[PDB]
Amino acid sequence: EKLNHAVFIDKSLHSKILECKNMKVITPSAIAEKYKVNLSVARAVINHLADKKLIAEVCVQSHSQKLYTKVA
Amino acid sequence: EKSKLAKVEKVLGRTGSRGGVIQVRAQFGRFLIRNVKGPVREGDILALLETEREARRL
Amino acid sequence: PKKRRNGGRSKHNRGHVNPLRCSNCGRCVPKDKAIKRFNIRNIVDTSAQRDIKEASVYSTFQLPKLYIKQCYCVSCAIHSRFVRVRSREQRRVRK
Amino acid sequence: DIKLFKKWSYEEINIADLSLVDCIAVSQKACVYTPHTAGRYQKKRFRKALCPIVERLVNSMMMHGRNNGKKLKAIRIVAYAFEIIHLMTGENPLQVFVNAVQKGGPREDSTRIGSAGVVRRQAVDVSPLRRVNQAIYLICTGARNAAFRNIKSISECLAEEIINCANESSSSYAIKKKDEIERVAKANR
RNA sequence: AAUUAUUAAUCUUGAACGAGGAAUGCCUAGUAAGCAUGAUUCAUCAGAUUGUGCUGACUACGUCCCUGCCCUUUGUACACA
Ligand SMILES: [Mg+2]
Ligand SMILES: [Mg+2]
Repeated sequence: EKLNHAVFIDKSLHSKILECKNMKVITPSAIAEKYKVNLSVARAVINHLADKKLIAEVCVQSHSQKLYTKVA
Repeated sequence: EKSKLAKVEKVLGRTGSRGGVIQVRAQFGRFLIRNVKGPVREGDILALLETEREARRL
Repeated sequence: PKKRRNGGRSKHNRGHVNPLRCSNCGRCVPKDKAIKRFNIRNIVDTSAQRDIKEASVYSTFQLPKLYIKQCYCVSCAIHSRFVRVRSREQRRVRK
Repeated sequence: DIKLFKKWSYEEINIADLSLVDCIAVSQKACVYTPHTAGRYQKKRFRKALCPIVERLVNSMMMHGRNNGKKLKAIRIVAYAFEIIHLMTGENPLQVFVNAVQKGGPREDSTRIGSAGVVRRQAVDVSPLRRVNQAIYLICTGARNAAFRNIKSISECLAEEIINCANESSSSYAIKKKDEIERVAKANR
């Protein structure tokens, strides 16, 4: 029953991880579950997507919870 | 599976070997005598699932 | 010693009295010493009694009673609390 | 003009049960900005029923020894959980939590009574205050055990537990425990 | 007077232990639990005791079922009971 999360992004996986931007709720646990990636990776993609303003903050973030949502 | 509501009118006493049950009298408008688990007061409301049944006196 | 004037039973002016048998344990006890209880009971309790009324023909029904007339020996009787142990002065209190 | 956490109003929420109305308090003195009041609620028998309903929830997240007394941490966990419940299935987060309380407790149970010397597991009824206590307790333990040794954080598990409980779906710890209690009670009386 | 290494400091090594069977303890409010600290012994050594404060729940508002102690009635061939 071992998880085998990937620890980086492949060329094939590169395009697939970006659709996540179009998600109702956005959190590292949900990103890692849908794409089978690490949690350290899931934080890296959120920081990339947030800086270019493709993802909207739902509320004031904490150091332990980092939920987001789609821009609309 | 469906509930029926009754109004408590007075507590009569406590039953059970360890004293963890409460004896009450309730009205829906017929009167019934029922046996309750948990803290109760006069004016409380109980959701009864079985309608035609009672408890013996104390 | 000699803790009872009548000896635990009511026999006078007689030699022998035939025995009966205990309703609970089958023991033999003379008739003048067993404790007799006559009970008039109901077939069912008051809740199941009114269910029989409204499922009945004749529109006015009286359930019959039962008559038993049980008898017991001393040991099988005071273990079931039909009779208790009393103090010295209260032992003389009849009816 | 008072909101909970400065965001949610509870000025149009109702119980719609008529049995738990007097037992759970969203009203004049229970309207608070934040769930931290240093009240004295365990000095009389029924003063527990005047504590604000959300403060009773935060009082239950500090369990299993390791987290005794950490009240501020529990306030944070619940605050972020109420945000998730709003983001998906967009509604008043407190209204959802009220619905969970009304559906998470058993309506009858069974107890041992030696009425005629013979003891049975004869069934009984549950009082409204007992129902409310059970709902709060069953929801917290379900979230707590779901997050032990898991990727999902404590706040995400709590939000998922509350939504499922109010939806009567048998994927919540509360609903399947409630049905196990009532199944036995039905069998016994 | 430091070997059977008093105590501290630095760099390496990196064992059992994935919440514990039959059983069993202490607790009803600023209490349980968690967190530290003063003092005693003291040339040098607290994983102990005795105090002090900080954060701060759930559950009952009862009962004689289990275990003890007390009261009345009753039986005794026990009185080192
Ligand atoms: Mg003769
Ligand atoms: Mg006793």
